[PDB]
Amino acid sequence: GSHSMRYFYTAMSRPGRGEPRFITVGYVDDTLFVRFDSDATSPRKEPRAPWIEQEGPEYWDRETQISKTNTQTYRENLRTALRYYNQSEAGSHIIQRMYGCDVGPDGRLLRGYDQYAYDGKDYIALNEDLSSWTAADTAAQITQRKWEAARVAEQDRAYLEGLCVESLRRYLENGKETLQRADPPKTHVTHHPISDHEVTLRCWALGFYPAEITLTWQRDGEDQTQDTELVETRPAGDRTFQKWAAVVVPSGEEQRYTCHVQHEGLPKPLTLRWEP
Amino acid sequence: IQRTPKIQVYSRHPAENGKSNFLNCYVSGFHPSDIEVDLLKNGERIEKVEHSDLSFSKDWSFYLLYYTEFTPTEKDEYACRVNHVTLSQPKIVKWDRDM
Amino acid sequence: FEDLRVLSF
Repeated sequence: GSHSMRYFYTAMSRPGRGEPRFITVGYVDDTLFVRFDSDATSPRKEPRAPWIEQEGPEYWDRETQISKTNTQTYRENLRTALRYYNQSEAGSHIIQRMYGCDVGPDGRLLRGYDQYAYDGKDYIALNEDLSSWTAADTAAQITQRKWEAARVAEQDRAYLEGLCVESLRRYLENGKETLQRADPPKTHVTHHPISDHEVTLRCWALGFYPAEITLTWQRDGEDQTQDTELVETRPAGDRTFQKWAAVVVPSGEEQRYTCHVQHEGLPKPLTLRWEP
Repeated sequence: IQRTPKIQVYSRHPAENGKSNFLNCYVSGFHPSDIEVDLLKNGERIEKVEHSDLSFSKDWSFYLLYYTEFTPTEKDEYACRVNHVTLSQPKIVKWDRDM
Repeated sequence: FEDLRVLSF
């Protein structure tokens, strides 16, 4: 199927509690594979998946150096953002970055990203064209002009079309037995009366990977979107995910309802019912 | 602008009384990132609870998984207690094996 | 592999 690689940075100032903390986490799809934390005794990029462990010492040195330099750069970025927003030195602030690439089944680039946020709001983002920027406001326009003069977008485009795609191809192969294995959801429908004349039908999906799934209820074949209670997809802690969808139905009419499940791990989409 | 956490409390596998499992508390959709999460057994804090590496979603909001190994029973009550800058007091969500 | 290029805000 299709895959993503993403790096996520968080830089968080903490006046009175030391210098700003810098963290990087790297993912392939929903699998964490590397982490860096400036608060560690020996700050370094650490492997978090067995398929990256096989990377040699030259990989860890290069990756650690990028993150050590980023710790210093992002502390500067936090001071610049404070100045651009006329803020005092007393409060805690956060810069986030998410960058990386999506590829299709043929390994080719679908799209790239390089997005930044300040205090949970958009700051600046590379457009999908990989050649221009969207600055959220007049503060971020200053960074935009600096990055336009330094031809940052051209450098991002080269990385996103090149090393991003190539390292995702390498990682997907080295980790093919996990990264390229879609685990289908294990499903069941529960029944709970809510009154003498209505019941809850809850359709469960457990043990699936990746997180992407569609769970819907139908009445005679019609979608019940506005009357379905959904929970956000949640991690089980063993790499897999969980989700449920529930509908309130008249007692004695349970057989009119079908739960529909779509997931990459299934040979065919499922159509389920409550089994009394 | 700040976002209050969503909270879900649940088990790794469907609960079976007497069988070893994991008790999870998933906190998500919150901003800023500082958060306090406790797992409770009959109202008391469970010691040595572990958590995932802080991460964030497409909309910039943060998420974490707190977890511990446990053996459910018919009588033992489990819950999660969460505190965050958006909450005036800690929020307790009880574990329901059907949720 | 991360991008090694860096320039501040």
